[PDB]
Amino acid sequence: KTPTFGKREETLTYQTRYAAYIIVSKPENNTMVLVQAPNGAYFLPGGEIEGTETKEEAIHREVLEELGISVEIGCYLGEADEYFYSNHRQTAYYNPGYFYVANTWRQLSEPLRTNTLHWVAPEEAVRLLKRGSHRWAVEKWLAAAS
Repeated sequence: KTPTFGKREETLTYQTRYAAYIIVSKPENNTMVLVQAPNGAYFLPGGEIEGTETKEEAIHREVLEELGISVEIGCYLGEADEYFYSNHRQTAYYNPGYFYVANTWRQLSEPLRTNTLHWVAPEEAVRLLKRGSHRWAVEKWLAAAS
């Protein structure tokens, strides 16, 4: 029932790590920002929850590090899960993701800068995003009216 994405390997044992992501949009020109890794993969802003962080605290840390922004976290879109293999970790991960919308945000600094930032149309984000869980979040947000 929980939207689930990613080819999982029946051979490997998956470790669980939780993640939180947020849609950060520029309503005035109908764009939203994506973070593109050095390897070329596009992601929503956010990431794996660390230490004793809440989902929201992980978001606050990530958008500062990646985007140089603060956010006012708004709507909770829901959970979408991702199965993947981390090459650098050499570890298979089960990744419950918790997806949110920023109501508003503020530019505070430059990003803390191996990734590149791309402001794109939401429909273009859907075409660029690496993960089915991320595409799911954008499509849900697109369908969510006032």
